[PDB]
Amino acid sequence: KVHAVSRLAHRIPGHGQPILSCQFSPVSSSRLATGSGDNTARIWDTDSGTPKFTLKGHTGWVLGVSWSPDGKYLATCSMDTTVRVWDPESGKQVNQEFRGHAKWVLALAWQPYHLWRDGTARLASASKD
Amino acid sequence: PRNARSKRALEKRAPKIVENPKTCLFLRGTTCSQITQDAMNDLYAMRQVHAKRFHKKNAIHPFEDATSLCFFSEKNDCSLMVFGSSNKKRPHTLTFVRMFDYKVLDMLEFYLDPDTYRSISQFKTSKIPIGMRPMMVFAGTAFESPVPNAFTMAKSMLIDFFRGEPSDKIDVEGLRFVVVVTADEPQKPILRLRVYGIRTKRSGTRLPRVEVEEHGPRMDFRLGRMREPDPAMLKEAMKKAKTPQEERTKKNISMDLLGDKIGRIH
Amino acid sequence: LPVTVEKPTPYTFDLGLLLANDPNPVNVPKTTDTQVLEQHLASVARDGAQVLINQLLTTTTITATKDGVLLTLPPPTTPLPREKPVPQPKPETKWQAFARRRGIKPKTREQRRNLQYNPTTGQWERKWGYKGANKRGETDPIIEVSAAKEAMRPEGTSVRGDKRREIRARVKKNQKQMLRNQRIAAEK
Amino acid sequence: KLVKNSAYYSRFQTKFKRRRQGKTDYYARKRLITQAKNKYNAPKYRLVVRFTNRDIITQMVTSEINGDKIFAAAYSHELRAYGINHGLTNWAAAYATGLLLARRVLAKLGLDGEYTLTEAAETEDGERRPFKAILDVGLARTSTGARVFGVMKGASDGGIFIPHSENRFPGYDIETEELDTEVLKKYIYGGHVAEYMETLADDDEERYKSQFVKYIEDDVEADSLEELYAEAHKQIRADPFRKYVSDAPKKSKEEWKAESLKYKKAKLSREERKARVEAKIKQLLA
Amino acid sequence: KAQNPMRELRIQKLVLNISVGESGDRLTRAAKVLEQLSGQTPVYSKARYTVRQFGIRRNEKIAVHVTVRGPKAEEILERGLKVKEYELRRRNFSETGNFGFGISEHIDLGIKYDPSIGIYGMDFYCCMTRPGERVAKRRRCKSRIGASHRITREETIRWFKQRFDGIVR
Amino acid sequence: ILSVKKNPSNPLYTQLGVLTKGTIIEVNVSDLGIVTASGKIAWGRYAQITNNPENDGCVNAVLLV
RNA sequence: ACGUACGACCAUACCCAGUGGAAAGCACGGCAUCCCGUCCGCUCUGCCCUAGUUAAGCCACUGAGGGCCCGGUUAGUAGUUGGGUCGGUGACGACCAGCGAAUCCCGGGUGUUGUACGU
RNA sequence: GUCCUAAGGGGGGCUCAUGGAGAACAGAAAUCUCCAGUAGAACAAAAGGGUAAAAGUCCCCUUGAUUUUGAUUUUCAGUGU
Repeated sequence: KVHAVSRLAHRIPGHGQPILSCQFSPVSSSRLATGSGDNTARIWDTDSGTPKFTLKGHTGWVLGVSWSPDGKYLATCSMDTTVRVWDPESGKQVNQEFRGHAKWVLALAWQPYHLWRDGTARLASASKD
Repeated sequence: PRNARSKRALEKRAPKIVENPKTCLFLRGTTCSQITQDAMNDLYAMRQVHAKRFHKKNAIHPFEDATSLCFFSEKNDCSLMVFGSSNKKRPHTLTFVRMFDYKVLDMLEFYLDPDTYRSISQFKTSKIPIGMRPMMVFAGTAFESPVPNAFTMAKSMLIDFFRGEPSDKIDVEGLRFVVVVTADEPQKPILRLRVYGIRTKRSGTRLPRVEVEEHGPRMDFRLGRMREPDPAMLKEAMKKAKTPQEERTKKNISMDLLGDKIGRIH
Repeated sequence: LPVTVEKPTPYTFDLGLLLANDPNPVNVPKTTDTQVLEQHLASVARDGAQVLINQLLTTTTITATKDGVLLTLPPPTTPLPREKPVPQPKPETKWQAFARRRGIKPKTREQRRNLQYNPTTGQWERKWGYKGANKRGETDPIIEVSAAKEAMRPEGTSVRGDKRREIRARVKKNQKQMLRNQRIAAEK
Repeated sequence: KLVKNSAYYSRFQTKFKRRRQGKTDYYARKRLITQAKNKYNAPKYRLVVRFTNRDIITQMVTSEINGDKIFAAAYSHELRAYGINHGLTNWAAAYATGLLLARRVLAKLGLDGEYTLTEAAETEDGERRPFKAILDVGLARTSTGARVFGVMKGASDGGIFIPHSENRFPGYDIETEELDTEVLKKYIYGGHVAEYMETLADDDEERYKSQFVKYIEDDVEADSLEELYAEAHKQIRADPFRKYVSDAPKKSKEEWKAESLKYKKAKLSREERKARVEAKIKQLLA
Repeated sequence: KAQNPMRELRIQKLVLNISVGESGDRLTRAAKVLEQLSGQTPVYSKARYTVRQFGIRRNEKIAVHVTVRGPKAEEILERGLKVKEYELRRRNFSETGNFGFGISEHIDLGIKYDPSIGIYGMDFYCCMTRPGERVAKRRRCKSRIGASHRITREETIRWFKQRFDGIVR
Repeated sequence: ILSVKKNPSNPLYTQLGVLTKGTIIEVNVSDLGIVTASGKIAWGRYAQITNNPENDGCVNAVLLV
């Protein structure tokens, strides 16, 4: 049974611009990802209400954050026509940024975990182009 | 009242439409037995928030002169007084004295039964939290006499003592201690004061099953000397003021569910 | 085991004071056995507490808020004496009687504010009090002084205290009037 | 003239015993226990936080007429069960003690036959309410970065509703009215102590060894403090009622009764007092 | 039990006082003397009552003082005893274990003369204590120092003998 | 418009409810969606008239926030 | 039984001095980078719990001088209300009752107790 | 005749009058240090039991000089938002 939230747990600053997307980790509520208009995403430890990681590298507003279904990856899609994959347990970007969208990337969709094949994951990015 | 603090004290002590909770002054005479002092301590523990206690000896006989009681009511803004005494005729006496307009409204003496008195500390149970008002149960045939008597006035004083603070709402967790006063018509009848804690148990029904456990103190009184109020002072004390939020019903004028004022034509 | 008791005469309730009156007699045993005496007393207390909690849970409206589960209690109905007399309207003073006779209306709160707009300085200032308009010029660098007024002025006094003198005179007159009103009200 | 005379001793009025012992501020206590915004006759809880030289004492207290009652208690020496053996009085240990007390309270309440009137009168549109308590710091000074607020922060993170503001947390900037949550995280995970160890190991090696001789002996480096405190938090939230046994001598209660009564000095009786008085009188006569 | 290391006498505080008696430039120069001699900002003291004979009024700053603790207090006390040639009187020592004296010129203590400042005299007062004085000063559980722990006039005179190698007359 | 709070020229003008330039009026702000810190809905606020309605045929106001 | 943290009575607990304290805990203590505050890291605050030490705090016992707290005695007595009920024209003198002291004196004592965690 | 970012409110820290012993001027009376100090000082009222980690005294913040709403209470309204 899920009980109704009735009070503020934590108000955590850190973003210099309005926050555009937020999503919890599928593993537990301890890890939260927020992508904002300050060209960054951030990982928060919500148990203590503290920042944990700051993902930098985008040059546009991070319009979307999306955790992998197993929770081992975090994908951020931004206005700079890029999608970046990050390791949430270390805060480091995995491989390079994804290139090939002409315009703003607006939405992300991970392939379901039971459908992964060829020893890899697939990620669909929908864009303005 | 030059200072704002003294002005605040004067406004607090000023008469109001809705009154403050009454304050009880606990004081003793020159002779006061240890049983009487323990009983006063138990009553103060029952009424910690709205009581003040004196600690010196006062050579006052309340049924002979009450000018010093009126002076103490004036100074301490106390409307109830518990006065302890001891004597050869009356070994352990609690004199419940109620004021009106800083003058004595009525007085009643209680004689303690010493061999059956039990303090709160002699019961090994969980005790009442500070500031919690206990509920009241009055049992027996001595309280519905058609004429106003000592038992009726004792009931009124005990209601005014364990009244606490008024409240239009109460938490269901604040219904865990009960104070029971039992007295029967008849050689002198004995008024028994008991305090119990309340346990609730499942019974297969929505209404819970109430189980009691003794909390203390255990007091047995015999009603003693009696000072009835003056008639005019009694009507002045039983005048009930009207709250400004309590509207006066006007003929053919009402208020609907949206707050609009509605008139009725015939 | 039941949660409802049966007695020849029903209980009465005052849920404003959380009070139950049990008019049935308490058949105290005519023995000296303390534990059975306290057992009978505890049985009477248990019956009273049971019916009181049943009445509270049945005839009062229940509301679950963030504070908790609350029962709404009616206003108290048991008559209890007051500690002080019911307040009465104060006797009318001389000004109040004169205004009632002359139809003088009380000033509005916006009209009686301690604030006014000074045009010459183009600022907002108080009429009275600290730096009020009634003491205008006591701290001014230059004050015009009439020759006849200065000649009639007593030695030692200056123009800088004339406004304070007038305030002291008006305060003394108002104080005498209010003391007269208090004395008349004390006689009444 | 002698100020301390019979009149002075008769007129003298003693204070309260705990005021004489300097342990209770009764002026603040009265407003803590006997003042309420609402008069719904509800019980009130306080989180009492006290600090010693070697321990942190956190208790959950209700106030009754014959004495206070402890609902749950947590101590900083109990963190050795969760893996913290050094710095038991620092701000991070205060946070861990508060978190442990919060988890113990929730586990005792079941928020992690006899039944309540709340469950009896619960309606259809009823939700679980958080457990609420008020902070009792005692005589401690409530400055910015104090460890009583670390205990309160740990308990609030653990799940106890404590009404508070954030202007007394470490890292708060008073002119900008903002809280530096990086500094707050550093203090929670003990980064201030680790920075102290690194600064001492760079500047003054002898003071480093003297202050942290136990850290080097147990091989606890500065960089492991963050993972150690997070790891301890994980076991605190997992098993809040883990039993811990100390290195003190262990005996039963009756054995400790006998051991202390063996070192008690007995009070002499009336016959012994009269014998000593007679001996003193004989010595004065001789 | 007198050989316990926790009963060792030590200097608690040395208080440096200059009472010029008149506010203004003299008081500011005395404050600057106190500042340059100690290393910390001094304290201005106000007159409690009004005395027409001394020419002072209520709430008027007439004196200045500095409290110094640690080895700096020991160094300043050493300079003062060097001025007083390590000779004191038995009247100077109190029964509470504290002592003090006073000098007439700050120049001979080791400060070069500045004509813009002038000449000022000082009062030195040294307070002695044993370890355990936190009991009577701490906010929580403040209590009284025990009778055996109190420092007597003979004890502080003997300590002065064995430490500063001085003489008392 | 809920009420006329203060006409700057005369309290008589304020009582008569004259809508001129600089007049403080009370406006219904339900459509703007203003929520207070306590969660209550603010449905009445103060606005200042910034035009001349007698010359323009309309009342233009600016909220005082 | 001892210790600690919150307490209930608030001197039987207070004022002065001496003696002792196993275990653990308190406490004295050490250092001022960070949080924080002072004339002074004295106080407050942070860090260390390692090392010294029961010297002081704290606890127990003792000792005088005071003070304080109980019970009896005073004593149902002074005193105060009552033609109350008997005489006295009346005022009052006894008696009958109702309320009802204090001083002095004697004897005892110099803290009990709740919750929680430990030794 | 002068001076004041007014009073008030909240929070925090400290303990006062006095006596004893001491400190160049300083000497009954200047300032500073310790000890003892049931308040014997100060602030209000007129205690026959006001206030001591405060109701006293100093710091920080507000100083916005009389807020808004009300179908409710009382009075009034030929100018009844």
